[PDB]
Amino acid sequence: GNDRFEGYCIDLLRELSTILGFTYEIRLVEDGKYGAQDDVNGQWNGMVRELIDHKADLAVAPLAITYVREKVIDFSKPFMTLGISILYRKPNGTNPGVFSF
Amino acid sequence: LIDSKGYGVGTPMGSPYRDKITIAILQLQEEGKLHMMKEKWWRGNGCPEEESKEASALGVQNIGGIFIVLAAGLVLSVFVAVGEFLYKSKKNA
Amino acid sequence: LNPLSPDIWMYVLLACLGVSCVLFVIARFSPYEWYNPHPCNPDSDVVENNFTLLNSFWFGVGALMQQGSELMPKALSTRIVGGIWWFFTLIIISSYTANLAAFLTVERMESPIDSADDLAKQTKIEYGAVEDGATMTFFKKSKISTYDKMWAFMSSRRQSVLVKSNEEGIQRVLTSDYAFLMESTTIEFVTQRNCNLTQIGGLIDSKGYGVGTPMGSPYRDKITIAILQLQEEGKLHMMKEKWWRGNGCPEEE
Amino acid sequence: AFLTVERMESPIDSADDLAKQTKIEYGAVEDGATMTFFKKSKISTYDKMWA
Amino acid sequence: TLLNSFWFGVGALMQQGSELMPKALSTRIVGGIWWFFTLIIISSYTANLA
Ligand SMILES: CCCCCCCC/C=C/CCCCCCCC(=O)O[C@@H](COC(=O)CCCCCCCCCCCCCCC)COP(=O)([O-])OCC[N+](C)(C)C
Ligand SMILES: CCCCCCCC/C=C\CCCCCCCC(=O)O[C@@H](COC(=O)CCCCCCCCCCCCCCC)COP(=O)([O-])OCC[N+](C)(C)C
Ligand SMILES: CCCCCCCC/C=C\CCCCCCCC(=O)O[C@@H](COC(=O)CCCCCCCCCCCCCCC)COP(=O)([O-])OCC[N+](C)(C)C
Ligand SMILES: *[C@@H]1O[C@H](CO)[C@@H](O[C@@H]2O[C@H](CO)[C@@H](O[C@@H]3O[C@H](CO)[C@@H](O)[C@H](O[C@@H]4O[C@H](CO)[C@@H](O)[C@H](O)[C@@H]4O)[C@@H]3O)[C@H](O)[C@H]2NC(C)=O)[C@H](O)[C@H]1NC(C)=O
Ligand SMILES: *[C@@H]1O[C@H](CO)[C@@H](O)[C@H](O)[C@H]1NC(C)=O
Repeated sequence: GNDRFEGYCIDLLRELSTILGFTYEIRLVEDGKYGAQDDVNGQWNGMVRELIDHKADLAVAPLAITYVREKVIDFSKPFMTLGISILYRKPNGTNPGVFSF
Repeated sequence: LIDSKGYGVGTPMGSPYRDKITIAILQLQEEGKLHMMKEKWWRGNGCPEEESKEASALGVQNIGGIFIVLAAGLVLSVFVAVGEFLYKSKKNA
Repeated sequence: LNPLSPDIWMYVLLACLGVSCVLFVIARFSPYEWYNPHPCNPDSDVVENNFTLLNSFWFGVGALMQQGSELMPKALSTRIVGGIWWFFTLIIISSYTANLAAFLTVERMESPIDSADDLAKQTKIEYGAVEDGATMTFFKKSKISTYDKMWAFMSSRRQSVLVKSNEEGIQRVLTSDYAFLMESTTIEFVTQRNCNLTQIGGLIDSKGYGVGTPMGSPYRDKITIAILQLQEEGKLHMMKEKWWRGNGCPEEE
Repeated sequence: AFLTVERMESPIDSADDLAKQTKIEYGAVEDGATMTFFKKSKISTYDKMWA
Repeated sequence: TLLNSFWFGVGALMQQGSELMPKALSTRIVGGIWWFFTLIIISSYTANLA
């Protein structure tokens, strides 16, 4: 109970619970979704819905700071800056074996 | 990098504790708490990149079969060296 | 010495001392490697062998250098050693000539260093920083094993590698082997305007510029919404390519 | 001739070198954050990657 | 002799050898390093001309 969880975001929140005074109550989202505006109704789903409806209080997670999320919830400063990069296989050698001479 | 975005600790709309985490994150970036955590989780296994790095010189992975056929010649010669010494001693009888 | 790796240059010399000793042991223990010095008196008790310890070392070196020697082993127990060492010394030399004919036709100019980790060790190439700027402040307060050793040089070499301006720091790279440390955006401006410089390594720290507002201002939030709008539609990347570029560089060989 | 055609060969280094060769296939998460970026971009390289 | 010592220098440089074949260790080091010298000259002449 509140000891199931471990990772980078858990190590961040413990230091956030140290210098800033609280005792955390980690609670998984029901949807399992980051957050996006559903088109047919405008109703947000995922973590960003619980932040608007005040069911949750913090969202320490891989939650990308973007334009459509900024007008509904408010983020802190970026603790990690990333981008889009190319994942690709390392050059395959020549497969010489050992009798390549 | 192609784009440049960032993760963030989410708060509700107009929350007072957005500002205290804003002060808190920048404190841990200067004293290096996050970089000790980013090296703790995203690392965990030192790879082999220094073993080859394209290997722009011929090594055991490229030429080392000539040492095996060299060693196979010496083992075969000793088996002849035993077998030829016995052929002479049989002639003495 | 480059076309063969330094692992091979030890393994050849260990095989050169190895096969020479094995040819010494077999030839002394073989019954058919026994001659006579001068056959005017064909008797016994003058019967000797030519393979001494110095001569067996000389056959190993003499066959490796394509010059040969004068021992010429007689029995089958020693001609297999002399037969496989001659096949060994072609594949070494015909891979040394072939690889050196691959260096001299295709030249990939490497860099000595690729990161701060490779530059944390070599104190020959000098470090550098802005005197009491934001870069010098970072290495003074850091506790990382690499970055504290980089401060151990600059603390000992103040007024030697510690320049006080960026214009005199780029010039110091332009004179000597200087490895000046500064912010990444200005390096992306200098490298695109100078084709004798480059940015080696990734990023060390990760900070950001920001539109400053007074303490507790309402228009902090509207610019916060505004900047993220221009990042998605790519307004800033069209401006960053407009100012930090401006001259497509070369280099060809 | 083996050791010089292996040495001369260089792989891709950027999206600009990979914007041209349609032999090596592109890829994205289906309607994630990466696919959303190339659909709305107007840069000459990144629009050809969406093509 | 003086002519033979000149002939060992030219004869080993041209990969053809000769017939002197030095005996003691004081002379086989000279004959051992000159043979390593004459490979690196010729295998850099063939490599550069290729
Ligand atoms: C009597 C003395 C024997 C001593 C042996 C003890 C060892 C000392 C040797 C000494 C050899 C002389 C010095 C060279 C050592 C350099 C180091 C080296 O080369 O390591 C190499 C081994 O290659 C070897 O050297 C070991 C081969 C042992 C074979 C033994 C004969 C059996 C063959 C049967 C004859 C049957 C006859 C039937 C046919 C007639 C490493 O190569 P590798 O890692 O193995 O290759 C994997 C490739 N990879 C790296 C890309 C994955
Ligand atoms: C007057 C003469 C008339 C007759 C002439 C013809 C006679 C022919 C007689 C014998 C020749 C051999 C034929 C047998 C078939 C070989 C298969 C084998 O088991 O070899 C094994 C060992 O062998 C090796 O190490 C690889 C080299 C092959 C052997 C040939 C060496 C030539 C030496 C010349 C000597 C002169 C012959 C002198 C003969 C007295 C297989 O090797 P491996 O286990 O796969 O390697 C492991 C590598 N690994 C660790 C990376 C995995
Ligand atoms: C055609 C080729 C194959 C056939 C020939 C094989 C020959 C033998 C096989 C291998 C020996 C050659 C390499 C030595 C071992 C490795 C050490 C090394 O890396 O270099 C060392 C140098 O020191 C030397 O290189 C001196 C040794 C040269 C050979 C001397 C003759 C020995 C042959 C027997 C004659 C004895 C006579 C006995 C009389 C009975 C280290 O210094 P460095 O690294 O250069 O520093 C510069 C740094 N840099 C390079 C990064 C810029
Ligand atoms: C390929 O890469 C080389 C890297 O070193 C590059 O740089 C030249 O290197 C030489 C020696 O390595 C430098 O020669 C001397 O270096 C001392 C430093 O101890 C300098 O004081 C001096 O340079 C002078 O500096 C003056 C400023 O005070 C300046 O006005 C002079 O014109 C002169 O440059 C010595 O000359 C040399 O400076 C390095 N730079 C240059 C530009 O030559 C090689 O140039 C480069 N070659 C090519 C063809 O690209
Ligand atoms: C780079 O430096 C060399 C001298 O080392 C100089 O001749 C050359 O003009 C400089 N600029 C370029 C673009 O090569």
